[PDB]
Amino acid sequence: KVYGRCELAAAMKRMGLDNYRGYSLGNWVCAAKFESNFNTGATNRNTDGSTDYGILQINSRWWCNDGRTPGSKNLCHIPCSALLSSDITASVNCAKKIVSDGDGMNAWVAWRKHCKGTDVNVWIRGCRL
Amino acid sequence: DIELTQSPSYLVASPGETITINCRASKSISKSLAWYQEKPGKTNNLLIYSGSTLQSGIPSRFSGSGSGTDFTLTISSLEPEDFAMYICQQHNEYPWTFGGGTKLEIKR
Amino acid sequence: QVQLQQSGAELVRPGASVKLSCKASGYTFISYWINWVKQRPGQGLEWIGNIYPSDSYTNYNQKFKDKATLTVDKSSSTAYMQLSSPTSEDSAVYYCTRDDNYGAMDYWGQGTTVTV
Repeated sequence: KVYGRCELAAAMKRMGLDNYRGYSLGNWVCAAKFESNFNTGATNRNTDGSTDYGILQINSRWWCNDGRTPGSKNLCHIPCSALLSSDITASVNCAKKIVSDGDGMNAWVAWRKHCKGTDVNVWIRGCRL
Repeated sequence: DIELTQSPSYLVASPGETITINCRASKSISKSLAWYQEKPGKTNNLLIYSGSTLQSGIPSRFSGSGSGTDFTLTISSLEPEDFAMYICQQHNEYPWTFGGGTKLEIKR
Repeated sequence: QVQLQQSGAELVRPGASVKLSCKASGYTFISYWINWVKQRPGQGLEWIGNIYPSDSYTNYNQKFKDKATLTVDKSSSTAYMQLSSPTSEDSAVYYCTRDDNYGAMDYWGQGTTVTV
């Protein structure tokens, strides 16, 4: 399922992520855009033999057990397959386990490279949220 | 680049009274301002971050308000040691920019 | 106790290069952005840039990108800043500060006087 940004933003915002751990809404929306380009079905395989799942490319070495990564801690405690639903709920409750661990939104590569230091409010304008 | 005007550059005050510094951005920095205290013989202290949030460990008398262009630092009950340089800094977009500094002198 | 401590004062002949250092401790270095700041008397503070240490991904103020190099040695947790040919103006104090994860700087180094 592909998200229109406002459709994404309102669901992140209804799920309480606007300014959750100091990160305003713009941040969450910009990182989903560069991390999966608003596609909850996105996948990516890194050099560690580990995959990123869905909308907020959550990695399987740590966050979920995918079955295929031998170093898992599966910290949001979910099947990485849940992270690919059409519905962001799990991606968000897990994305919330992530930003609360001492690293902050820098644990999203695309965020630190594409969103850190640009005006992220440009992502929710026009939306009525 | 956001230009922050800080105001005034000099404030003198007497301990027990309240002071207020303003910070003006050249464009709206969406509540992304941070404030610093610089006392001589000391590393730079982050007081407040993102318009209103308190850095951990700082006395409550420190307060910020503002949203796009004007933001303020309110300091009530002046202690003889919180007499220092205060610097605002935008962190909404690159480059990170700073104000000019209010030198805050204890009065006599 | 998070602590950034920089190198000592420098006197440098015009145009000779100088490399400043900032040894980080008290946290896991590669996880925070390091910046470098400068101040001359009368000017306010100016940002040089930052770097993210697990990948040396560097962001430069357009004004400094021609004049300074930000580098890190992951192993020894030292952040570096060099100036390739300092002219008279570059005589200032240079500050390494750690990024709080928001864009504000929560710890600071002592500072380095570079006297060209």
